[PDB]
Amino acid sequence: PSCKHCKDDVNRLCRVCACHLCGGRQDPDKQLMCDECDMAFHIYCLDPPLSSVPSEDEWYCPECRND
Amino acid sequence: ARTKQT
Ligand SMILES: [Zn+2]
Ligand SMILES: [Zn+2]
Ligand SMILES: [Zn+2]
Ligand SMILES: [Zn+2]
Repeated sequence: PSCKHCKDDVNRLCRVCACHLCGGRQDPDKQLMCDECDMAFHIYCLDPPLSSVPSEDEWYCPECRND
Repeated sequence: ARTKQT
Protein backbone atom coordinates (compact mmCIF):
# COMPACT_ATOMS: atom_id res chain seq x y z
CA PRO A 1 0.00 0.00 0.00
CA SER A 2 1.22 3.47 -0.91
CA CYS A 3 -0.62 4.66 2.22
CA LYS A 4 -0.02 2.73 5.46
CA HIS A 5 -2.93 4.47 7.19
CA CYS A 6 -5.83 3.34 4.96
CA LYS A 7 -4.03 0.65 2.92
CA ASP A 8 -5.39 2.27 -0.27
CA ASP A 9 -8.95 1.11 0.50
CA VAL A 10 -11.18 3.30 -1.68
CA ASN A 11 -14.13 2.79 0.66
CA ARG A 12 -12.17 4.05 3.68
CA LEU A 13 -11.77 7.68 4.72
CA CYS A 14 -8.19 8.81 4.98
CA ARG A 15 -7.09 12.23 6.20
CA VAL A 16 -3.48 11.44 5.29
CA CYS A 17 -3.59 10.60 1.57
CA ALA A 18 -7.00 12.15 0.75
CA CYS A 19 -8.78 15.29 2.01
CA HIS A 20 -7.13 16.21 5.32
CA LEU A 21 -10.43 17.66 6.62
CA CYS A 22 -12.98 15.03 5.56
CA GLY A 23 -10.87 12.05 4.49
CA GLY A 24 -12.70 11.88 1.13
CA ARG A 25 -11.04 11.06 -2.22
CA GLN A 26 -13.58 12.55 -4.66
CA ASP A 27 -12.87 15.65 -6.79
CA PRO A 28 -9.06 15.62 -6.82
CA ASP A 29 -9.37 18.56 -9.28
CA LYS A 30 -10.87 20.47 -6.33
CA GLN A 31 -8.33 19.31 -3.74
CA LEU A 32 -5.75 22.02 -2.97
CA MET A 33 -2.25 20.84 -2.06
CA CYS A 34 -0.65 22.90 0.70
CA ASP A 35 2.66 24.40 -0.38
CA GLU A 36 4.11 23.85 3.11
CA CYS A 37 2.79 20.56 4.56
CA ASP A 38 1.67 19.06 1.23
CA MET A 39 -1.65 17.77 2.58
CA ALA A 40 -4.77 17.92 0.35
CA PHE A 41 -7.92 19.99 1.09
CA HIS A 42 -11.25 20.10 -0.75
CA ILE A 43 -12.02 23.75 -1.54
CA TYR A 44 -15.51 23.14 -0.15
CA CYS A 45 -14.17 21.70 3.13
CA LEU A 46 -12.16 24.79 4.01
CA ASP A 47 -13.51 27.40 6.44
CA PRO A 48 -14.32 29.58 4.68
CA PRO A 49 -15.02 27.29 1.68
CA LEU A 50 -13.91 28.49 -1.74
CA SER A 51 -16.31 28.37 -4.69
CA SER A 52 -13.38 27.81 -7.00
CA VAL A 53 -9.69 26.93 -7.06
CA PRO A 54 -7.50 30.01 -6.40
CA SER A 55 -5.41 31.32 -9.31
CA GLU A 56 -2.55 32.35 -7.00
CA ASP A 57 0.81 30.53 -7.34
CA GLU A 58 1.15 29.44 -3.75
CA TRP A 59 -1.50 28.39 -1.27
CA TYR A 60 -1.09 27.51 2.42
CA CYS A 61 -3.60 25.44 4.37
CA PRO A 62 -5.28 26.62 7.62
CA GLU A 63 -2.71 24.77 9.74
CA CYS A 64 0.26 26.34 7.94
CA ARG A 65 -1.34 29.74 7.10
CA ASN A 66 0.71 32.54 8.65
CA ASP A 67 -2.34 34.31 10.11
CA ALA B 1 -2.60 26.70 -7.12
CA ARG B 2 -1.63 23.03 -7.18
CA THR B 3 -4.42 20.47 -6.97
CA LYS B 4 -4.33 16.75 -6.18
CA GLN B 5 -5.02 16.00 -9.82
CA THR B 6 -1.76 17.85 -10.58
ZN1 LIG C 1 -4.52 6.87 3.19
ZN1 LIG D 1 -12.82 17.27 2.15
ZN1 LIG E 1 -0.33 22.92 5.38
ZN1 LIG F 1 -4.06 18.47 10.60
